[PDB]
Amino acid sequence: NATTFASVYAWNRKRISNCVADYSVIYNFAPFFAFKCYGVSPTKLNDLC
Amino acid sequence: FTNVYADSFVIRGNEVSQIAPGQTGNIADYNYKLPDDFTGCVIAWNSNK
Amino acid sequence: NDILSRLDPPEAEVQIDRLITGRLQSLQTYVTQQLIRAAEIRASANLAA
Repeated sequence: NATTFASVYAWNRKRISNCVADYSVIYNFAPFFAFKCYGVSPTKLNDLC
Repeated sequence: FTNVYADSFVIRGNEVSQIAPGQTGNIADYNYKLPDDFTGCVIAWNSNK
Repeated sequence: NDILSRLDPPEAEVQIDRLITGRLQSLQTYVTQQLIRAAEIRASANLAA
């Protein structure tokens, strides 16, 4: 949640340093449309580093 | 066959594809869960009128 | 173990079973070679007797 982001031609590829986060911060947005994920199933993106 | 179970309900058009197994949607959330084998079938039609 | 923490139980059975087959074929190649190697050992033991 921020101001109006850039278009697809400009990528804000962000390096996230050492920190501690969970899915509660992600969960703040109900209008999630594309919830499809690969690699790890979305029910277990917690308690693994 | 052995025994058939028919279940009828009313959902929206964007929720029709959410009845597919092995995925999560508005219907495949905590509202409804369905077994991954699914020997049965899903048939849906318009009821606009 | 990490595969179990990685993916859902419907999917990745296609990754489990190929690893099952590749290991049981290794067992098959091992015990076939063992039954081969026991044959001349038995013949040599009979000759020694």
